[PDB]
Amino acid sequence: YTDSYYKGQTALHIAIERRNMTLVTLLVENGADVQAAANGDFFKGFYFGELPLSLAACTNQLAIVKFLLQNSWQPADISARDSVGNTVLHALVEVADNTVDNTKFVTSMYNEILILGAKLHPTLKLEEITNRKGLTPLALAASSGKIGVLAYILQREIHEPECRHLSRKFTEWAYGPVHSSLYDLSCIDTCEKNSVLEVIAYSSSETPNRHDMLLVEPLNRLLQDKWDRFVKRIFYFNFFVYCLYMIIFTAAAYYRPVEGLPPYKLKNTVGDYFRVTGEILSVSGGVYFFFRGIQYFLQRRPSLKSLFVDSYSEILFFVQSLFMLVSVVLYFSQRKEYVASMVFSLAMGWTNMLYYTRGFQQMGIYAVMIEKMILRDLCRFMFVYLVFLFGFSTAVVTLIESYNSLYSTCLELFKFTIGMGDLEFTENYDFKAVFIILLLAYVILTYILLLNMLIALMGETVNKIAQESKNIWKLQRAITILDTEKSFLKCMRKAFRSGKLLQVGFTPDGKDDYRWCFRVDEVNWTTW
Amino acid sequence: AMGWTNMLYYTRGFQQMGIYAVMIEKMILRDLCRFMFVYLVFLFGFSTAVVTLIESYNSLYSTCLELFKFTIGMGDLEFTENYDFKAVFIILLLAYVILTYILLLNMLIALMGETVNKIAQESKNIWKLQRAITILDTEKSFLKCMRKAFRSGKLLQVGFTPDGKDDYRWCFRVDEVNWTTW
Amino acid sequence: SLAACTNQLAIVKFLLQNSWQPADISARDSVGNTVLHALVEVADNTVDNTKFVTSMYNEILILGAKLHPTLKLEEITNRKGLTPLALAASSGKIGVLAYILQREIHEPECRHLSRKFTEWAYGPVHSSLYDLSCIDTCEKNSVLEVI
Amino acid sequence: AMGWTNMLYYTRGFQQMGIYAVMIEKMILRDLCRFMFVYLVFLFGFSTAVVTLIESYNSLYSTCLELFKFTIGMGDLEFTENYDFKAVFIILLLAYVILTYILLLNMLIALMGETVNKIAQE
Ligand SMILES: NN1C(=O)C(=O)N=NC1=S
Ligand SMILES: NN1C(=O)C(=O)N=NC1=S
Ligand SMILES: NN1C(=O)C(=O)N=NC1=S
Repeated sequence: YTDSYYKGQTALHIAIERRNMTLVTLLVENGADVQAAANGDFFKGFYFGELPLSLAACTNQLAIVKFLLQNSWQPADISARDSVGNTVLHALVEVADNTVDNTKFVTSMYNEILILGAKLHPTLKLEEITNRKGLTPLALAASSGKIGVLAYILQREIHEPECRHLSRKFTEWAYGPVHSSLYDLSCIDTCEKNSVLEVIAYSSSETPNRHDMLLVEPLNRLLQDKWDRFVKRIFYFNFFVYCLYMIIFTAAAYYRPVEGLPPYKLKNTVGDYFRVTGEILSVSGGVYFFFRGIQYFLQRRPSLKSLFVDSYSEILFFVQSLFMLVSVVLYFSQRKEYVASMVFSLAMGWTNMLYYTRGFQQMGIYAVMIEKMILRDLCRFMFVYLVFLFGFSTAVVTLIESYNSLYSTCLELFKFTIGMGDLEFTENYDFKAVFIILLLAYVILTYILLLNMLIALMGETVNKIAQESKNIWKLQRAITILDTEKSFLKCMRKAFRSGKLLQVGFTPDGKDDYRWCFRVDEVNWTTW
Repeated sequence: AMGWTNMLYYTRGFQQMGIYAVMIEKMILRDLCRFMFVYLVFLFGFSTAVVTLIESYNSLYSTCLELFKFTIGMGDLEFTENYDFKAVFIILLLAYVILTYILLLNMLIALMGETVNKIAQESKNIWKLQRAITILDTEKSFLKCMRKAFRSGKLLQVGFTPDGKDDYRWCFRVDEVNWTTW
Repeated sequence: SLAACTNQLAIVKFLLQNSWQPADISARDSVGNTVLHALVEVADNTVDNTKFVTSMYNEILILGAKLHPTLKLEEITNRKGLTPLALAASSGKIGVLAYILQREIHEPECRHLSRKFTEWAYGPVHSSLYDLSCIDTCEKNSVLEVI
Repeated sequence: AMGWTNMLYYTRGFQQMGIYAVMIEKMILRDLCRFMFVYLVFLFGFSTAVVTLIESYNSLYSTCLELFKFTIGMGDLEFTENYDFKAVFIILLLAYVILTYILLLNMLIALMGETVNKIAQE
């Protein structure tokens, strides 16, 4: 019994796996070691925690955990950490897969484990234990997308004495049908190591339900309050600054001189001075955006795949900055091709003006719809339409013989999609029937069918991504809020939440429980 | 040209593009066919009317082309002056435009929207069927002298047949997780 | 077959193992469709009909194994050379196909008629062995080829 | 002209025409407004780009009109020859056409379909 497929597993593990309770006691009373962690590669098969206690807990055998934790024979270490370091709570967070029954099971098992740990060790905060990756169970749930466990923890309410301090949702004055809940923000806004909001907003883009998690009551209200308190003013100021900068860029570029020698001497004139000032401002903004892109690439450390997956705004801004920098280089390199670069950072730049629509609910949802449509439907349609257009342009140009060039024929065929095809644009075909048949078939296939098909696909898509688009907009707002909070450039400390409140003031040690609670009112009209 | 269109046949292997191709097939089969029937009816009727009324554009082919150019949004609306009855020709062109361009094309759009709204899972199933056909064609004809078409190795299902012999079958292994009571 | 397809399982039970005159479960008519082929044909994918045909096929298979443990009844081919699973595939009997491809019987002396066999299932994770006998390549006509 | 538009105000008395007018109001309020915002963004950006690249069409107004003519399906696609960089101007016009005409207009259509599908009783 030395192979890795069933390595480490002992008689106690087999007894726990068989749902047998008397046999487990018979084994334990003999002297069985409950700390013989199973380090087999089969138990990273399925990975339950690599300990008999975690194995019992994750299989819904609460009785076995109850016996092991407080057995009179050999103590069971609730805080035991395996090779990966994931303790019992981390194992429960990992095993859960958001299923309703599994969600209820993990919620109940986590609650019972926490209660028992407090009972044995009232002075120990079990949930604060960190694995080898430095992620707390709440943080681990946030990273892995365990929405059910996240919702339970953020709404963990326990009324029993000696177990209240483990909760986060604490009731307040509730004389009548209106009650205010204090949601604990401990490590939900800033844990100083890694907060829930940071993990959710700065995820790796592969989390199954990164969008939905922010719908959790406390998190959604916290982010909305942050937006409505101070972030709104700063974001609108940034929007205005961007508009001013881009109008400056448009004025400077539009009034560029037509003369040669791209490096133009600064003639003594007020208008020329204004143009030079505008160019300097535009280049400074481009350098700032380039440095912003570099900073975001270095800090967030994208996985080399999230760049094109969930970070388009930063990518577009960085590419516009690259275009500006290449334009400046060509301007100082005696190359008149700088226009070809400059003009690309102008038009594209105005498109990025859609990035400042994240702050407005309707316009942000519109931008999210634009993103999704371009990603899926516009991409598929462009694939198929390019196939058809290249095929029929090649056919026509082979049949045609000034329009014998492939480029001209492709342009003429594309003009049919914008409803401008001549249908008789040439007379060199020499086979009128064949050319006419080709053009007619192309028109019916692409203009009549493919475009209307794109319309229908987009209608069906918007009919099925409404709430998804709203969730993505809220996620974008969360990302912007966190970026402003971490980087603000105004020397302000208004990122703090509702003042510290005396939750209970009677900790298990008798000390005072002070936590950065957040207050949410609500009204209940039934029986109260 | 037709050849490049068949390049859509190699989209069966990609789920999204295969489903798009299946939607294209279904739309062309049903909605594009019905629309072409009705639109050809209308276009032939109104082209015959105009060409009877017109008299270089007195040919049926030229009038049909000019009327079809309205569907691609290029109809002149005054492409001739030989009609000799401006009111009648104008009424004919207006009626054709409202019947076909405004109504029939938007109708094709609405029909296609309703169709895509009701053949999503059907399109996915047809894509999977096409993938199955391609898989079987490759398996039977491979042109590479390979024997990797076999499935998960023979497994001793029980080993105790009613005759007491060994039951060896080419079983295939599928894992799953049950979180209720187990 | 007439009794089996009309949901009169008691009549089949009596006829198959009557003490008076043996009833040939493998009997083939002019078309050659045996009892299982008849059950596959009669079914029309209806929920109640699907349950009826599933139960009747399971009982017929169990009784045939009981009488003739050494005989694979399902392997009998009609005049067209289509097995009951193959016949269901050809005729589009989705319910019967799903039942056969998931026919799981835990009872001893009747396990070898199944196709879905459980494997190591110590906890909440279990792996099923789906039999691919004549599902990928039967050498005569496989389910995938027919579909 | 505006006056004749107010002739829609006397459609309140007819159930079908009144509901049509209400749909017109809601669509103009929400979907037409959002689409105009985004389309003006795109059109101003690409008109500024083209007019910076172009040099009789060097005026901003003429370039904006020529680009807007693509939305009514009348864009020339070769309306000038002063760009001096055919590749860049062609890329700009193509990108604008795909972004606005193909996508944004069809997007407005889809948004309006979804909106009418949800404001019938309203
Ligand atoms: N394009 N072309 C010619 O140039 C010709 O001379 N004869 N046939 C054809 S199709
Ligand atoms: N087309 N046509 C003529 O050519 C004419 O001479 N008088 N009336 C008509 S409509
Ligand atoms: N517009 N323009 C000019 O007028 C010129 O002379 N050289 N390049 C460009 S882009």
